Amino acid sequence: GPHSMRYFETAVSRPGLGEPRYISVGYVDNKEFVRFDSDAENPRYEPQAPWMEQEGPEYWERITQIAKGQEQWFRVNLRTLLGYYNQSAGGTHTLQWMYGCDVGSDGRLLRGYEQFAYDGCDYIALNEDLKTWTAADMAAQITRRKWEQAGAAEYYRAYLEGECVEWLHRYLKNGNATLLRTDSPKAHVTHHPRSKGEVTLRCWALGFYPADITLTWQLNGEELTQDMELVETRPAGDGTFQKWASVVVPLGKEQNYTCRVYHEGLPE
Amino acid sequence: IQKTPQIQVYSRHPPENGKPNILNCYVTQFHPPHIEIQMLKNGKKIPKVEMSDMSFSKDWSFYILAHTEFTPTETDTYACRVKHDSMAEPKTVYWDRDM
Amino acid sequence: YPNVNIHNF
Repeated sequence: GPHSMRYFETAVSRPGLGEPRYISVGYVDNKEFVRFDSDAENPRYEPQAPWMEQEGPEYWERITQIAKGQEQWFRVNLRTLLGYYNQSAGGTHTLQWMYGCDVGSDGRLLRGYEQFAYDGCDYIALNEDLKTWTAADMAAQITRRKWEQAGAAEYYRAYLEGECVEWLHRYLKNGNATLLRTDSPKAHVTHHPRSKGEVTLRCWALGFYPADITLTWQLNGEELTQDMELVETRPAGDGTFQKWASVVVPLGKEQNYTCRVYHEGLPE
Repeated sequence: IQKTPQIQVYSRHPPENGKPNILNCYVTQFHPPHIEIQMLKNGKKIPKVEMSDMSFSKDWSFYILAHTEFTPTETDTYACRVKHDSMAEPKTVYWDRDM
Repeated sequence: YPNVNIHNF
């Protein structure tokens, strides 16, 4: 059932400390697996998912080395972008990168990710088909025709079918007991000091495993939902979430109004 | 392009004023990843400020979970304040018992 | 397992 690859990496130019902050976060589901930060006293990758401890420390070095070493490119690419985009060096800048192997239900992959963004908007990105690129503008477009010749797609293609998934499958199996969980919404409603006479009443989730839930109100007959509050599913921050969605009601006009909570992690 | 964040202040467990609870400053969808978050009791700084780490999402936007400790009250107002280079002057947002 | 970057900008 169809299943997470990503490395969300960023190096962000410090102006007055001086050297740029780099973080490298691995996501197996929705889930962490590892993070690393140049800033932490001693920079290494640390296991995020506890099952990750059941990983040899050859994996640690073998990998933190790829970080010490990766760190080292971001810097050089930050300055190289400074030129095209004509910026100073006394200012802040952010190169972000995203990649992964688009999992699959049974074992095979379906999608290749390889996108870069410089200073908030997309810079350079690898297409679906893994061979071809898409640049945003002329300077970003210079990275394009060069990379092009040399063979960057090939080198990534290699890796997106390869090392990638082998590994995904690893964490996937050395994962699973922990990736399955889940948390039932612990719900309710609240009447409030509101309106005119128009009580505001709210359906609070408040903290459920894993992010996905939607909750609706019933007149008695209909799902209002053509009508307004809810809230962005927020963390907690123990590792659960909370959502609240609501309506207006006459004063004492209780008459009818219901709500349905949907969280499969839950048979409502 | 640079983003102006969206804040939310909130009871980590429902407030029952006067037993504990956690307060979260949830700051979302901004750029650049330089953010200041001052939580305030009444009117002042708080010390104790746990800032849970930076992840950024698919539109490259950043976000972090800021947060402290409080005995909710009849009395005290607590708030969050986010200095960020996208905003001209700051954002101070209040914890409201209903939201 | 991340992957070496190995070509400049």
